[PDB]
Amino acid sequence: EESSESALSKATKWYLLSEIFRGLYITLEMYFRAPYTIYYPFEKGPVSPRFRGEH
Amino acid sequence: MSEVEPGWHYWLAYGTDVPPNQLKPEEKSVRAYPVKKHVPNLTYTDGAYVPYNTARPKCATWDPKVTERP
Ligand SMILES: CCCCCCCCCCCC(=O)OC[C@H](COP(=O)(O)OCC[N+](C)(C)C)OC(=O)CCCCCCCCCCC
Ligand SMILES: CCCCCCCCCCCC(=O)OC[C@H](COP(=O)(O)OCC[N+](C)(C)C)OC(=O)CCCCCCCCCCC
Repeated sequence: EESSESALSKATKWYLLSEIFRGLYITLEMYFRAPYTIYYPFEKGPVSPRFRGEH
Repeated sequence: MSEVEPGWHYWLAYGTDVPPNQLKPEEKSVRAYPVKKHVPNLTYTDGAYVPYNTARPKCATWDPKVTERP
């Protein structure tokens, strides 16, 4: 009896999957963003003078 | 990837902003030995590195000699 949202309002979100479509929309946003992939071995990741490799 | 010369391997990996062809004369390495063409990794070939011991055996056997008794 102390809910802030009405039963119809809570049912509309529940039946129409309000947060599911919100999650789908965020995932679609990344589809139109630049990826992070680099093309090894044609490109190399960052290195520092302190890096330890072959002796 | 091993075909990249060690001079340009560091530049490709964003280790510096000065390419080896733009190096100052004092920043270059001084070699008293001659320089040959770059050799990549030689695995899966007949030129693969073969390890071996660089030290001689720690004991030497006696060279036998015969002396006749009087
Ligand atoms: C038209 C057919 C395609 C879309 C069908 C589904 C749409 C959502 C249905 C339920 C909405 C609802 O329940 O709305 C309510 C909710 C949340 O609002 P609240 O919490 O009440 O906000 C608080 C009160 N305010 C309003 C004053 C601030 O809204 C949503 O999360 C909307 C989702 C929008 C992003 C996804 C839209 C595109 C989906 C991907 C492409 C197919
Ligand atoms: C009259 C209009 C009819 C509408 C027809 C559609 C109804 C859909 C189902 C609504 C009920 C519901 O999703 O329920 C959620 C159920 C059961 O949840 P529960 O255990 O009851 O807890 C919730 C109830 N609370 C809050 C009172 C405790 O589980 C799920 O999370 C199911 C997730 C399915 C996700 C599939 C989405 C795939 C993508 C679709 C978009 C392209």
